[PDB]
Amino acid sequence: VVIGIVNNTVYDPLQPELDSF
Amino acid sequence: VVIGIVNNTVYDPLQPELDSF
Ligand SMILES: *[C@@H]1O[C@H](CO)[C@@H](O[C@@H]2O[C@H](CO)[C@@H](O)[C@H](O)[C@H]2NC(C)=O)[C@H](O)[C@H]1NC(C)=O
Ligand SMILES: *[C@@H]1O[C@H](CO)[C@@H](O[C@@H]2O[C@H](CO)[C@@H](O)[C@H](O)[C@H]2NC(C)=O)[C@H](O)[C@H]1NC(C)=O
Ligand SMILES: *[C@@H]1O[C@H](CO)[C@@H](O)[C@H](O)[C@H]1NC(C)=O
Ligand SMILES: *[C@@H]1O[C@H](CO)[C@@H](O)[C@H](O)[C@H]1NC(C)=O
Repeated sequence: VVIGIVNNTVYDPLQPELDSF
Repeated sequence: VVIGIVNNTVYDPLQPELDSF
């Protein structure tokens, strides 16, 4: 729906702390 | 860089939710 939206990664800070746990 | 900064612990709430799993 958003006119002009762009693709980028969004960093989830939880994911690596689960990955290291 | 901060004039007058003080040392204290900062509680991360996710760390114990991992540690208690
Ligand atoms: C942003 O990402 C989406 C998803 O990868 C891209 O959408 C695809 O575009 C191609 C054509 O270039 C289509 O054949 C695919 O079917 C599309 N995927 C989906 C899920 O619809 C989109 O093109 C990307 N935007 C830019 C500017 O690169
Ligand atoms: C806040 O903590 C830092 C350490 O994290 C203290 O810095 C040390 O200070 C001593 C002298 O008191 C130096 O010999 C060390 O080299 C310092 N450590 C580092 C890593 O630079 C700092 O003094 C503390 N602040 C207060 C007001 O106690
Ligand atoms: C800016 O203009 C281009 C065409 O010149 C258009 O394809 C694009 O969607 C527009 N971007 C935004 C953010 O409106
Ligand atoms: C207040 O003054 C003391 C010295 O009297 C100094 O060490 C400290 O950095 C100062 N704190 C601030 C917030 O300016």
